[PDB]
Parts: sequence; structure tokens; C-alpha cells
Amino acid sequence: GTTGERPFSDIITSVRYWVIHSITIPALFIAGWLFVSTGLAYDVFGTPRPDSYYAQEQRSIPLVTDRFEAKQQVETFLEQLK
Amino acid sequence: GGRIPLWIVATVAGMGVIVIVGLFFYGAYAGLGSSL
Amino acid sequence: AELTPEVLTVPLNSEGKTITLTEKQYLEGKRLFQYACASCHVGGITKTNPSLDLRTETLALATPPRDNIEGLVDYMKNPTTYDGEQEIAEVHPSLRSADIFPKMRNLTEKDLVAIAGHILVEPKILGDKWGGGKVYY
Amino acid sequence: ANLWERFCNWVTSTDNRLYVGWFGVIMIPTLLAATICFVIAFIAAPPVDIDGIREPVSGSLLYGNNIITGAVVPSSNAIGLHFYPIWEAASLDEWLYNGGPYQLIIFHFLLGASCYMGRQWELSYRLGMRPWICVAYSAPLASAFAVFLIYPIGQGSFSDGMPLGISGTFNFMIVFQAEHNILMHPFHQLGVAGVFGGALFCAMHGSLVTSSLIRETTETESANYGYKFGQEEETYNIVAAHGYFGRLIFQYASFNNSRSLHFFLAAWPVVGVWFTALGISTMAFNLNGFNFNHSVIDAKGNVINTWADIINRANLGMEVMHERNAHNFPLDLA
Amino acid sequence: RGWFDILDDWLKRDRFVFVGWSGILLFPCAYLALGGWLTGTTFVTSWYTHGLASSYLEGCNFLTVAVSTPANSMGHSLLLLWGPEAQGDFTRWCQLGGLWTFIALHGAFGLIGFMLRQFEIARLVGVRPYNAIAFSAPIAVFVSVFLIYPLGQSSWFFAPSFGVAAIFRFLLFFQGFHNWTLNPFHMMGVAGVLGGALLCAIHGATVENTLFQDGEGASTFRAFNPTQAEETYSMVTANRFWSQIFGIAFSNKRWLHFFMLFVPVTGLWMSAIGVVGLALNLRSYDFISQEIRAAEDPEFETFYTKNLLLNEGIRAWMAPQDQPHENFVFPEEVLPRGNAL
Amino acid sequence: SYPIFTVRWVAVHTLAVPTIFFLGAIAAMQFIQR
Amino acid sequence: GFAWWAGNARLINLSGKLLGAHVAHAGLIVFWAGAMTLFELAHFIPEKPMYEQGLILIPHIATLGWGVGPGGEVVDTFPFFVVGVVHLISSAVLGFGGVYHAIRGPETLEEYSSFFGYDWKDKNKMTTILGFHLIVLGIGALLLVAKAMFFGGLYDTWAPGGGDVRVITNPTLDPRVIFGYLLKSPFGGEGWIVSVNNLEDVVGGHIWIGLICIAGGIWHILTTPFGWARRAFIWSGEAYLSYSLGALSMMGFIATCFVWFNNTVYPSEFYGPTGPEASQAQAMTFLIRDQKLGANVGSAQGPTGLGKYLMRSPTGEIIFGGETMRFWDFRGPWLEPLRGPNGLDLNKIKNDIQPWQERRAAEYMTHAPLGSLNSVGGVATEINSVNFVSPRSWLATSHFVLAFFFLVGHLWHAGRARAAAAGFEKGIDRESEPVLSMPSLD
Ligand code: CLA
Ligand code: CLA
Ligand code: CLA
Ligand code: CLA
Ligand code: CLA
Ligand SMILES: CC1=C(/C=C/C(C)=C/C=C/C(C)=C/C=C/C=C(C)/C=C/C=C(C)/C=C/C2=C(C)CCCC2(C)C)C(C)(C)CCC1
Ligand SMILES: CC1=C(/C=C/C(C)=C/C=C/C(C)=C/C=C/C=C(C)/C=C/C=C(C)/C=C/C2=C(C)CCCC2(C)C)C(C)(C)CCC1
Ligand SMILES: CC1=C(/C=C/C(C)=C/C=C/C(C)=C/C=C/C=C(C)/C=C/C=C(C)/C=C/C2=C(C)CCCC2(C)C)C(C)(C)CCC1
Ligand SMILES: [Cl-]
Ligand SMILES: [Cl-]
Ligand SMILES: [Fe+2]
Repeated sequence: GTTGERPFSDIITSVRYWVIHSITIPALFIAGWLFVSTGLAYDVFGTPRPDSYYAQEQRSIPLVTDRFEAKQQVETFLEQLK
Repeated sequence: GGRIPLWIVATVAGMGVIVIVGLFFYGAYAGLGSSL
Repeated sequence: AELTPEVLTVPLNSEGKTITLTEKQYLEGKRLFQYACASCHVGGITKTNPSLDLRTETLALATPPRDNIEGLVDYMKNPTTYDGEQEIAEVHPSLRSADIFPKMRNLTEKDLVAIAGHILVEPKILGDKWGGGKVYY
Repeated sequence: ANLWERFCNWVTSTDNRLYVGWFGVIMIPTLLAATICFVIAFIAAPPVDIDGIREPVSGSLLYGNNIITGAVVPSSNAIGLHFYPIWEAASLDEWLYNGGPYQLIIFHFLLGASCYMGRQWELSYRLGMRPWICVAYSAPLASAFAVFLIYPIGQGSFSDGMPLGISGTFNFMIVFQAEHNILMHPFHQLGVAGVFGGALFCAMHGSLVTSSLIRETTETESANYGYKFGQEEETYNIVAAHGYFGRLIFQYASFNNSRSLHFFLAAWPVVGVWFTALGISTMAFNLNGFNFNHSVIDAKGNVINTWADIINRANLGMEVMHERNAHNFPLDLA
Repeated sequence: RGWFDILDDWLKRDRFVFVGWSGILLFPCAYLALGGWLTGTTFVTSWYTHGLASSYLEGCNFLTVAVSTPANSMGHSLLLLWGPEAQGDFTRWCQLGGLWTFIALHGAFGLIGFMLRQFEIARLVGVRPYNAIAFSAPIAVFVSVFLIYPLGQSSWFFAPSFGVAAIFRFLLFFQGFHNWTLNPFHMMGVAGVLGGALLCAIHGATVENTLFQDGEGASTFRAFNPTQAEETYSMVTANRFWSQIFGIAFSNKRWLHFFMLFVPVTGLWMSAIGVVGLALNLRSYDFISQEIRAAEDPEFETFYTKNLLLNEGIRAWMAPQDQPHENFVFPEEVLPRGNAL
Repeated sequence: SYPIFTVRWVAVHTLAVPTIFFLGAIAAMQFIQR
Repeated sequence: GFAWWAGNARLINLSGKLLGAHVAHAGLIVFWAGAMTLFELAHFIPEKPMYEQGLILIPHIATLGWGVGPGGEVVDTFPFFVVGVVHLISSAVLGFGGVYHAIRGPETLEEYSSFFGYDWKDKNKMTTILGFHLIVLGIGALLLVAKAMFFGGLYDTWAPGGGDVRVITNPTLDPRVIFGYLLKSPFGGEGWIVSVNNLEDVVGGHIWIGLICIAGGIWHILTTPFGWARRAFIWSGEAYLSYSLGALSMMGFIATCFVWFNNTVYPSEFYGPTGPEASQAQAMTFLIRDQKLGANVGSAQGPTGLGKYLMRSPTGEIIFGGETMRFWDFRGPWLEPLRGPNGLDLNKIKNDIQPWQERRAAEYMTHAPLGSLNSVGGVATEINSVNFVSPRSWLATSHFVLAFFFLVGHLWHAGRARAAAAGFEKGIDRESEPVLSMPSLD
């Protein structure tokens, strides 16, 4: 009824487990927070910030309309916000 | 072994879940996505 | 795009003087509008009389013009029909009728400006959606 | 040997090919009345003025319908929730125009179906069984009550109950979405999980038992002949089933107790369907699905549409068109 | 005793999570499909492909986030990261919809790996492979809906986007444009899913209420041993109850459990066939005899004609925002509307 | 004698590590204002 | 040998611990009553209608006459505070006794005293406990009569002048009226007991119910069940529980319809308008608007050929047109001034509509009980802005849900009580399977 690995309930009630993980779990949580709070997540993924969906007096969507010039269309849309 | 009683581990983890979920529901009324 | 002073700049009176609201005033106006007005005027229409909306071009053609802070502040005190011919305080919320419309009781003079300011700003932001009804939802 | 005692012995007899019982005494006339009226109306009823606006809808085969478009049409909005038996009409012609048969069918049917649930308890008691098969059936029964009775009460009219027809069903669920956004309501979401999960677990349990049948036949025979009705030994190896399914996922995600397994099979779709029946029953009082229309706006205040806004455009299209002649004022408040 | 057999040994070790030869295909593809969906719903927009916000970062909740389809202008491009559209730029690849094909394609190969896993474990354990066979129904549904259907249309844009509300929009699109509820292949699918759920509940309930008393406790679960040879419930009493309640009942335990496999599997296969038709707009949209009569006879009205009016409102009211690449401008005066509303 | 690092160990952290990372990022997002 | 998840069934035969469970649980009920009232009061803002503020308990107190004056305006919130505090305080005492009897007190009562101890199978003792509680309930029904007639009265939405607190001096005692309600059909235009539309019938009904309950309590103290009743029932703790579960389910369904349709003991001033009311108010609103513009509402033919504003009901009464034709059975104090013998009176409509009636219809039309789960007001296609779901929707839906599940609990516990009484609740005896001794069906 077992395949040789250490039981989970034995692991998570053990002191050594919680010695390591009271650091690793908050560290990963803080790291993810800073990914957003530093604004890095916006730049990695290309996600618009609340002020960069539209140019100031614009109400047209910057919809991609060409297949092979698509990359350049996005880039041109973005310069209309600089 | 069995130092930390499992009923205590479950209580604390459970409250950690409640806190994060509660934070997510708070954010439905503030900031982005709140309609304000 | 963002809430800049140019969008926050609206007419003060008929003579053409302008006033520039703060972002705080805009947000306060939106809150007070939801508190006291939105039940009939959500999104700039009028549920109990759809023929009359809060679009700026509509308010400009009202008698006393209402497309300016003064005209709107006066309306919240002594509302009239669209042609100016009769006072309608007893069927429309106003300070003059805060006894029969209790939500008007605790509105101070600066609240009135915030509420008027919101009504004039919003069509600049939402365009056709303000006062357009479900066609533009 | 008394005449009443012998009748009581026949009613509750476990020897009738079909059990009658005291619940059967109410069920049999009510279901026969509902069935006979349904068949006749479906084939032959004239058009019914469902929305009270003197615009009759043709439901029956003889008036130009096929099996897919035919319906018994709900009773007139002019009647609302008023009781409309035959003897309240000036004539059968009047009763037919106004949708009388719908009321007769659904009232007799809800009674007979309720007694069907009671009859399930009753025979279980005469046979010495455990009693809760009727609790499983309460989930479909509650659903039928929701669409034929509860939702009418909340909206104020049997004309808004579900039509007794295939396309009439579709009309009902399209209008239900435009007015309640039922897709965005969590009790319908749980109903889908009850029904998707139910079909899943049906296929799983069927495939796992079938996978582990003990060899009892030749390749020229149906393996089904390896089981004889009323044999005492099991016909499959649950240990082999568990040994496979536990390795497919991991060991503790698989059942090796057949009683807990079958209880799980019972409870998942039953509970899911209770919730979706409660969804219809609480949207009867206009507590509707989540509304995230224009919930996302940018720094200036432009609306940033989400998929919820696209749904709303679809809902709007259904709203403006349904019952295109029935509304004179701008808000559809029921 | 070469390297191949050594590796075979290690892949087939009995461990907490069985690996197997199929694990080499299954595990990477399952993890990337899942990770793609979590990454995109947390961080990635749909602004440039759809004009929609769609991530937690943008303000969306669990019901509204999605990994959305590429823009219509991409056609059926594979949208590979290194391909001519994104040209190796990860950021542009996200903005152009590349996570959608990433998830659909890795998802497709993970499904294959999972079915191979069912075959692989069944062979090592010694059982018949009917669980794998039943899993062909989920695969048929996935490939017909996410692959075949958009491949018959103009582009991936019209496939389902991976999100809760995005799938709801897919449902309503199919009503207004395809009249999918009228399609007998969907109706057969409905009967298979609903009939599956019924069989699931009725079989579970029957077993639990014909149990043998094999212990003294009021909790009846303890009175079962997985190695007992005896049936734990009475087929004879179950058959009598249902024969007298419903008129017919199961009498053969093997047929019953095969029927439980057959019903939902067959239903899903049927619905898949109808979606293949809709790939080509081969809809069951109309009944011609109804339309001929209704066009000539303005007093003739059915629930069929009522529903088409509802489809026509759906199309006109959602199309401009739902298909933004078409630049549909519908002035207020052309929108179909009943009175007052 | 229990091993520490197993195939199971990898499967567990392959899911749990980015899960907590993602939960931290989503928490921060609740305090973003427009 | 119940499992932990059925662990409260271990209390069936431990009368002392089961007493603690009941009394502790009663402390929970009173605690929530106390705490919820203080919460509502802390959030209450008097210049907003109660129904714009998500209040469900303050409306119950206001209906009893406390805190309000003419038109339903709140004059004094101190009565609300008192009701909350006293409930909250009382919950400590019930909490104290509950935990004592559940943890420290005697596990079983029948040793400590032959008065408080009981056996479920003792039909004499069971009807005695029932009789005591019937008397308690009878006193409870007369407290409401006392408040209405001797201690300040009740809020009366029908009082001339827009509603007001009114002392009830002539409660209805005619049993043809009181029991006439119990024989009205539950269908539209009748509405069974939900149709009660005046305080005199309400107070008189409670005099009758108080007396009936006290008389019935004394009956059951002094008698034991007759043989016909002894052969018809199961006599066990779980059976008694199952019977009460059925009664609570029935009662919850009734309460659902009461708050949805009745605007007399659920005044719309406090609870917001009913569904029918709000839909009638919209037709009133545009009738008023269009007639001010010159429209002749009586002769205006709508698109279908039916009147655009006014039409006839199936029995001829003049009623509002449009879809609200279904709601013509609605009666409310803002509308009744316009009714003559034949329904809505065209001459009153032309000449006698007052500004307060225009205000009230516009208010109720824009506060129809429609809203989303996240409290966006209006139809499902409305945009965000108005934070509102009517108290009537909250109360109708919650109690339908509770009523439904208690019907399921009735089925569960009734079937089990039967099977446990006959001895096959744990399964079929392999050596004595009934079907194996029956002839085959074919
Ligand atoms: C079994 C695992 C597996 C499978 C089946 C896939 C399958 C796929 N991936 Mg995924 N991927 C995987 C693991 C896997 N991936 C892993 C582990 C990662 C992390 C690095 C990724 C990261 C990833 C990304 C980032 C992308 C894909 C993409 C794709 C698709 C296109 C791949 C392609 O064209 O292959 C081409 C390569 C081959 C077919 C292999 C060729 C091997 C031949 C037989 C030998 C050739 C000889 C060799 C070249 C000689 C070199 C000599 C040298 C000295 C010069 C396809 C659905 C793309 C996608 O989803 O598009 C939307 C994409 O953009 N994958
Ligand atoms: C309204 C809810 C409610 C109530 C009143 C009870 C009451 C009871 N249960 Mg039940 N139970 C409930 C819910 C409830 N249960 C639920 C939801 C479950 C499922 C998890 C169970 C599962 C369960 C099992 C499995 C068993 C019981 C048993 C019992 C009884 C003895 C418990 C005991 O000795 O604990 C001892 C516990 C302690 C000493 C811990 C301290 C608990 C105290 C009371 C907390 C009080 C805090 C409060 C703030 C005090 C205020 C002080 C101030 C007012 C003075 C008791 C009458 C047992 C029984 O029948 O005994 C034969 C038993 O075996 N119950
Ligand atoms: C349903 C409620 C209920 C019932 C049936 C019992 C029954 C019992 N209790 Mg328990 N008890 C209860 C509630 C209840 N108690 C509460 C609420 C508390 C907390 C204050 C206690 C605290 C308590 C203690 C501390 C002890 C008992 C004991 C006893 C036993 C002897 C009682 C006796 O001789 O009193 C004789 C009769 C009287 C003293 C007359 C009391 C008159 C009351 C208080 C006034 C009337 C109240 C009114 C009707 C309603 C409240 C008003 C409110 C609405 C504002 C008996 C089995 C004793 C025991 O078991 O010994 C081992 C014991 O030591 N009880
Ligand atoms: C909580 C309330 C309550 C409860 C649980 C009981 C319980 C009991 N009573 Mg008591 N009873 C009560 C209040 C209560 N009583 C009151 C207040 C009075 C004074 C009027 C009486 C007067 C009384 C008498 C005179 C008798 C009982 C008897 C009984 C026993 C048999 C009951 C029975 O078979 O009914 C089942 C009901 C029937 C068989 C007939 C049903 C008839 C109704 C009207 C059907 C209608 C239901 C319908 C669907 C809903 C619409 C209602 C309609 C009226 C509009 C049982 C122990 C009997 C006994 O043994 O006494 C010692 C007996 O003869 N009771
Ligand atoms: C007056 C009400 C009442 C009373 C006193 C009882 C009493 C009893 N029931 Mg019954 N029951 C009731 C109503 C009631 N029931 C209702 C309404 C239903 C239908 C749903 C049932 C269905 C039912 C079943 C199916 C069974 C019982 C059983 C039992 C016994 C054991 C109960 C136990 O230990 O539970 C322990 C308590 C728990 C395990 C807690 C359950 C947790 C609930 C379901 C979730 C609550 C969450 C809530 C909805 C809000 C969520 C928000 C979130 C923050 C939590 C006991 C005699 C058992 C039995 O037959 O014993 C003889 C049994 O198997 N009951
Ligand atoms: C895409 C991509 C990739 C990949 C990535 C990955 C793989 C990712 C992963 C990711 C992940 C892996 C993530 C995760 C996350 C998670 C989450 C976010 C979770 C959450 C959850 C929750 C929230 C829950 C809660 C709850 C509830 C609600 C109830 C019950 C209880 C519980 C607690 C469960 C790469 C690099 C290759 C490159 C290309 C691109
Ligand atoms: C048995 C049991 C149980 C149960 C229990 C119970 C349920 C209990 C109860 C209890 C209770 C029920 C309690 C109560 C309490 C109360 C109190 C203690 C109160 C206090 C009060 C106060 C102090 C107040 C104050 C105030 C005032 C006076 C004024 C205003 C303000 C304030 C509010 C602050 C359980 C399940 C857990 C477990 C198992 C066993
Ligand atoms: C307060 C009030 C009032 C009054 C009321 C009254 C006067 C009532 C009464 C009520 C009553 C007086 C009721 C009764 C009930 C009854 C019932 C509910 C019954 C039940 C039954 C049963 C359940 C049975 C069963 C059975 C059978 C059938 C067979 C054999 C077996 C058994 C026994 C099981 C009014 C409306 C004026 C107004 C408002 C307020
Ligand atoms: Cl329609
Ligand atoms: Cl209307
Ligand atoms: Fe089975």
C-alpha cells in the first residue's frame, strides 16, 4: 500500500520541513508581489497600463489588421502613446 | 516525525486561504475592476 | 489616456467663464450623483422620462441654459421644465423640496458643484455612451 | 376478510406487476389526465394567445407544426396567476384560445410526479429497502417545479412558464438569459458541473467496471452472459479496477470502497441539480447572475470591454426582440 | 539488456506518480497547456486582438479572464514563437495571441499522451482498455470544437477563447448565428449528457438503498471489504423495485455498466459530428416549409419563428463589438427592436 | 531510510512553486488604482 | 455507531446533552438577532429609504410601531438600539446554559428528575412537552395583540395621510372573516392568507391563534393519543424531527410568498415595492407623463389593438395596459384613490392625481425588485452605477432555499425513521431477504 516515498502527513508535521518552508513560501510570495509592484509584469507581457489603452483624444481600438506586418503595427500603435 | 500537531497545521493553512480569498473579494470593490 | 485638467475644465456660466475641477471634485461628484440621482439618471438618461437626457447638447437647449455649473446648480435648487415655464420642485428632487426628497437634505453648496461638474465632464469621457441608452452599452 | 381491508391489501400488494400504493391512488388518475390532454392538444389544439395581446401562437401538429416546433402553449398573460379550469370558461372554444389546456396538464402532472416520488418511498418500505431513492428523484422533480410553477409565481404569470415543446423550451431559455443572465449565475454553473460531472462519472464507472470483468465467456459470446441474474459473487474485480485507476492518477485519488464510490455517484449530480433548480427558483424573484457590465475602466474613465460586455451585447439583442409587440413602456420589469 | 530496456525499467517503476513512455509526451504538454492558461489569465491582455481586457492584472475576475483567440488577420497561422509573425519576440507573441495556439496545440498533444497513458497502464496492470476507449469522446469534442471548427471558418479568431465568460459568449454566438439548439446532433448530445447524469445518480442511489446489512454500525460504509467475493447490494431486490416502479429494470450487471459507458460517450460523439457541420456553416438553421407559410401568411406564428427573431437580435446587437475587424457600423435606425424596448 | 528528492518531489514543486509566486502577484494587484 | 459526520445523532438518547445542544443553538439565534440589528443601526442613514440600505431587521421593528412616525420616516433610532442590545445580552445567558448542559451537566436527565426526563416512546410525556410549548406560542401570539391594542399600536401603511402608527381598537373577531382567509384559493386574485390587507384582520387572527394554541396546549397536557393516532404514526425522536422538518418547509414557502406579494405586514415604505407594485407604478408613471402632454389615455389604442394605457381584465375591470396586465390584482395605498366600482376611474385619472402619487410611482418604478447577485440594480443588461437589491428579493430567495432543503430533510429523516422503526435501516438481511420469499412477477 506504499511505494517508498515519505508520507506527506509525516513531512508537513515535521520541524525540519517548516524550518525550510517558513522562508521559501513567503520569499516566493514576495517575489511575485515585486514582479507586479515594480511594474515588470507590464513590460514582459506587453499588457497596457491603465493610462495606455488609448491615446488621449482617441476612441479607436489599436486592432491588428495585417498578418505579416502585425509586429510593426503594434509598435506603431505604441509610439502614438509616447 | 509528528512534532507540529496536524490539527494545528490545518487550522493555520485554512486561515491563510481565508485571508487571501478575502483579499481577492475586497479587490472586487476597490481599484481596477470595481466600476468606479 | 487620463483625467487631465483640459477634460476637467467645464463652463461656469453662460458668459463663457470656465472652471477647472480637481480630480477629487470629479470623484466626489460621481459618488454624489450615484447617491442622489443615478436611480433615475444612470448613464445620463432619464428612466421616468426618456425624452429628456443629460447630454450637453440637450442641456444647452434648455431654457435657462443648463450646460454650465451655474445653470445646473440653479436646477438642483429650483428645477423647471425644459422651457422654463413651470417649477417642478414637487416632482423632482431639489433643495427647495428636500422635505419630500430627504436625500437632498445633507447636500452642501460644494456638493452641488461636484455633482454639476460630473454631469458636464462625463460626456467628454464617454462620448455617445453618456445619454445614449442601451444602444451604446 | 372485510371489504375495506381486502382493498387495502390489494392497493399495497407487493404482488401487482406494477405497484399501486396509496400514493399511486393519486398518481394514476392525475398522470392519465395530464397525458391524455397533452396528446390531444399537441396534435389538434388551435392557436393560443400566450401573451394576452390577441396574437395567437400555433402549437399543434394539425395547425402547421412538426415534432420540433410543436408545443402546448402556456396560458394567456391576461389570466396571470388566476386559476382557469374548464368550468370557468364560457365555452371550450374560449378555454382553448386562452390556453386552458396548459394549466390542466401542468397541475395534474406536478401532482402525479410528486406522488411518483412518494410511491418510490412507499414500495421501498414494503420491500424492506433503505428509503432514499426518492431523495435522488427530488432533484429532477424540483427542477420541474421551478420551470412550471415557481418561476411563474415570481414573474406573476403562467404565460412565462416553460412551454411544453422542444422549440418552446429553447424560447424559454433564451428569454431567461436576456433577463437574468443565468450563465453568469453560480447556481447554474454548479448545475453544469453536476451534469457534466455526472456524465463523466457515468462514463468512468461504466468503463472501469467493464475494464475489470472476470473472464467467464469465449470470444464468440457476449461477455454479458458471464453474469447470471442473482448470482452471489461479484462479476468484476474492484481491486484490479482500483490498481488501474490509482495508477492513472495517484493511489489516494481512487476508490476501493464500493459503498463510498456509489454514494459519490449518487450525490454529485443530485446536489448539482438541486442547485440549478434553486437557481431557477431564486431567479424567479429576480436575484440575477453577476453583472460586470462596464466594471473595467481606464485612467481617463473609458470603458474597457471584457467578455462580460460582449455577453451583454448578446443579452441586449434578445431583450429588444422577445415578445416584440407586448411592451409599451421602456422597462421590462416582469 | 541494452539502454532501451534499462530505460523501460525506469519509466515503468511503481511510484507515487506513474511515468511510463507516455509520460514523455503527456507531462510536458499538460504542464505547458495548464501553465500557458494560468500565465495568460493572470498577465496577458486581449487589447490588440479583440479590444478586450482579459487578465487579473487588468482588473478582470475569475469569470471574465481569458486566453483569447488571435486576431482574424492571422488566418490559421500556427503562430509559432519563432515564426514570421512574432519573429522570436516573446512580448509581441503574447500581444498577437500566440498563447492561444500554444495552449491549443500543447493541449491537443497532452490529450493524446493521456490516452496513451490509459493504454499503457491498462496493459501493465492486465485489464481491458475500455477507459481509454471512453476517453475518445472528450478528444472528439476538443478537436472538433477547438481545431476543426475554426479551420473551416476564416481564422482561429472564431474558435472558443479559454475563459469562463468567453465560453458563455461562444454558446450565445452559436445560438444566434448557427441556431445550434435546433441541430439534431446537439440534441443527441444533450440526451447523452443528461442521460449520463441520470444513470449516474439512479445507479448510485439504487446500490445505496439495496445494500446488504453486513455490519452493525449505522454508518453502512464500514461494512465493505474490497477483497470480499460477495456482491454488496441485492441485484434481485433492485430489479423487483424498478420493475414495479418503472415497469422495466436492469437484470444483468455487465450490460448495466456497459450501458453507462455507452450513453455519455455516444452523446459526445454525436455533438462532435454536428460541430463539424457548423465548421462549414452547414447548419440546421431553418425549416423551409415553415418559412414559405410564414412569408405568405402573416397570422402564422410558432415558437420556431419566435426564436429566429431572437437570433436576429443577437446577431445585429453583438456583431460590431464581437467582430471588430469587420468595422460594422450599424446606425440606430437599422437595429431590429420590438416596441418600446 | 526515506529519500528526500523523488519524482514526486519534482511533481510537487513544479506546481507549488509558481502557485505561490502567482498568488503574490495577484495579491499586489488588488492595490492597483486606475 | 454513527460516524463523526453524523455525530449529532449520538445525542438521540442523551437527553441532558441534547438539551444543551438546543439551548446553545437558541443562543446562536438570539445572538444573530442582536448583532445584526446593531450592525444595521451602525450603518443606518435616516435620510435614505430603508430598502436602499440592505436592511431586513430594522424594517421588522419599524413595522411593530417603534422608531417611526407619519409616512414611515424614522423619528427615533433608540428603540432599534434597545432591541439589538437586549437580544445580544440574552444570548450570553442562553449560551451559558447551553454549554453547561452540553459539557458539565448530567448526560441524561431521567435520573436527575422524572419531570425533565423523557423517553421518546412515552406518548404521554411527549404530548405534555408539546402542550407546554403550544401555550408559550399562544402567549407569543397575544404579545402582538397586546402591542397593537395596548402599547402604542402598529405601523399602518393604509392609514389616511400616507401611513402612520395606529392603535387597533376593533380587531376582527368574526370567524367568517378570520377563517374565510384560510379557505380562499391560493391562485391569482385570491391569494389565500397572503391576501390579508388590513391590521384589524391581522390582530383578530392572532387573538384566535393565541386562544386556539392555549386551548390546544391544555388539551395535550391532559390527554394521551387516541388509538387511531397511535396506529398511524411512528413514535421516535427522528420521526418527531421529520414531522417538524415538514412543517418548517411548508412555513418557509408561505413566508416566501408573503414577503413577495404582501404590502400590509411588509410595508413597501420599509421593504421597497413588490414586483407587481413596481410594474404597476411604471404604467402609472407614463400615463401621468403622456397625459400632461395632451394624450387622451382612455382612447389611445396601442399597437396590438388593446389600449396603450388602459384596458379591461378578463372579468371587465378597467386596468393598466401593457405587460402589467398580469398584475391587475395589485392593491396599494397610492393607487386605490383612483379606483371606482368598475376599476380605475377615468375621471379621477384625468382630474385627481396628486403630486405625492406621481412621486410615489416614480420612486417605486425605479426601485423594482430586480438586481444582480453583486447588487447592481435593475435588469440584467443594466450598466454598473446603482448599488441595490430589494430586501424582498433577498428574503424571498433565501427562504425558498431554506424551505426547499428542509423539505429534503423531511424526506430523508421520515424515510429513515420508518426504516429504523421496522428494523431495516442498515440494509437487507442476507438470510432473510423479503423479495426472495415473494413470488416472481412473471
Ligand atoms: C514532448 C514535448 C513537447 C511537444 C510534443 C511540443 C510540441 C510543440 N511545441 Mg512545445 N515545448 C516543450 C515540449 C514540447 N513541445 C518544452 C519542454 C518546452 C520548453 C522549452 C516547450 C516550449 C515551446 C515554445 C516556446 C513553443 C513550443 C511550440 C510547440 C509546437 C511547435 C514545435 C515544432 O515546430 O517543433 C519543431 C521541432 C521538432 C519537430 C523536433 C525536430 C527533431 C528532429 C527529429 C531531429 C532534427 C535533427 C537536428 C535538427 C540536427 C541538428 C544538427 C546540428 C549539429 C545543427 C508543438 C505543438 C511552439 C508553439 O506552441 O507555437 C504556438 C512555440 O512557440 N514549445
Ligand atoms: C449548533 C451546533 C452544534 C451544537 C450545539 C453541537 C453540540 C454537541 N455536539 Mg455536535 N456537531 C456539530 C454541531 C453542533 N454540535 C457539527 C457541525 C459537527 C460536525 C463536525 C458535529 C459533530 C459532533 C460529533 C462528532 C460529536 C458531537 C457531540 C456533541 C455534544 C457533546 C460535545 C462535547 O462534549 O464536546 C467537547 C468539546 C470541548 C470540550 C471543546 C470546547 C467546546 C466549547 C463548548 C466551545 C464553546 C465556546 C463558547 C465561546 C463558550 C462561551 C462561554 C460563555 C457563553 C459562558 C454536544 C451536545 C458529541 C456527542 O454526541 O457526545 C456523545 C460527538 O461525539 N458533535
Ligand atoms: C429549555 C430550557 C431549559 C430547560 C428545560 C432546563 C432544565 C433544567 N436545568 Mg437548565 N438552564 C437553562 C435552560 C434550561 N434548563 C438556561 C437558559 C440556563 C442558564 C441561565 C440554565 C442553567 C442551569 C444550571 C446552572 C443548572 C440547570 C439545571 C437544570 C435542571 C433543574 C432545573 C430546576 O430545578 O429548576 C427549577 C425551576 C426554577 C429554578 C424556576 C426558574 C424560573 C425561570 C428562570 C423564569 C422563567 C423564564 C421565562 C419563562 C423565559 C425567559 C424570559 C426571557 C424571554 C426574557 C433541569 C433539567 C440544574 C441541573 O441540571 O443540576 C445538575 C443546574 O445546576 N440549568
Ligand atoms: C404544533 C401543533 C400541534 C401538533 C404537532 C399536534 C399534534 C397532535 N395532535 Mg393536537 N392540536 C393542536 C396543536 C397541535 N397538535 C391545537 C392547537 C389544538 C386545538 C384546536 C389541537 C387539538 C387536537 C385534537 C382535538 C386532537 C389532536 C390530536 C393530535 C395528535 C394527532 C394529530 C393528527 O393525526 O393530525 C393529522 C391530521 C389529520 C388526520 C386531519 C388533517 C385535517 C387538515 C385540516 C388537513 C388540511 C391540510 C391542508 C393541505 C392545508 C390547508 C389547511 C386547511 C385547514 C385550510 C398529535 C399528537 C388528536 C389526539 O390524539 O389527541 C389526543 C386529537 O384528536 N389535537
Ligand atoms: C432542525 C433541523 C435538523 C436537525 C436537528 C437535524 C439533525 C440530524 N440530521 Mg438532518 N438534515 C436537515 C435538518 C436537520 N437535521 C436538513 C434540512 C437536511 C437536508 C439537507 C438534512 C439532511 C441530513 C442527512 C443527509 C443526514 C442528516 C443526519 C442528521 C443527524 C446527524 C447530524 C450531524 O451530526 O451533522 C453533522 C454536521 C455536519 C457534517 C455539517 C454539515 C455542513 C453543511 C452541509 C454545510 C454548511 C455550510 C452553509 C450552507 C453555509 C456555507 C458558508 C461557509 C462559510 C461555510 C441528526 C439527528 C444524518 C442522519 O441520518 O443521522 C441519523 C445524515 O446522514 N441530516
Ligand atoms: C506559458 C509559457 C511557459 C510556461 C510557463 C509555466 C509553465 C507557467 C506555470 C504557471 C503556474 C503553474 C501557475 C500557477 C498559478 C496558480 C494559481 C494562481 C492558483 C490559485 C488558486 C487559488 C486562488 C485557489 C484557491 C482556493 C479556492 C478558491 C477554494 C478552495 C481552496 C483553494 C485554496 C484551493 C514557458 C516558460 C515554457 C515559455 C512559453 C510561455
Ligand atoms: C456545544 C458545542 C458547540 C456549540 C456551542 C455554542 C453554540 C455556544 C454558544 C455560545 C453563545 C451563544 C455565546 C454568546 C455569547 C454572548 C456574549 C458573551 C455577549 C456579550 C455581550 C456584551 C458584552 C455586549 C456589549 C455591548 C453593549 C452592552 C452595548 C453595545 C456595545 C456592546 C455590543 C459592546 C460547538 C459546536 C462549538 C462545539 C461542540 C460543542
Ligand atoms: C394569525 C392570522 C390569521 C389567522 C390564521 C389562522 C386562523 C390559521 C389557522 C391555521 C390552521 C388551523 C392550520 C391547519 C393546518 C393543518 C395541517 C397542515 C394538516 C396537516 C395534516 C397532515 C400532515 C396529515 C398527514 C397524514 C395523512 C394525510 C394521512 C394519515 C397519516 C398522516 C397523519 C401522516 C389571519 C390569516 C386571519 C390573518 C393574519 C394573521
Ligand atoms: Cl419571444
Ligand atoms: Cl409594458
Ligand atoms: Fe456500479
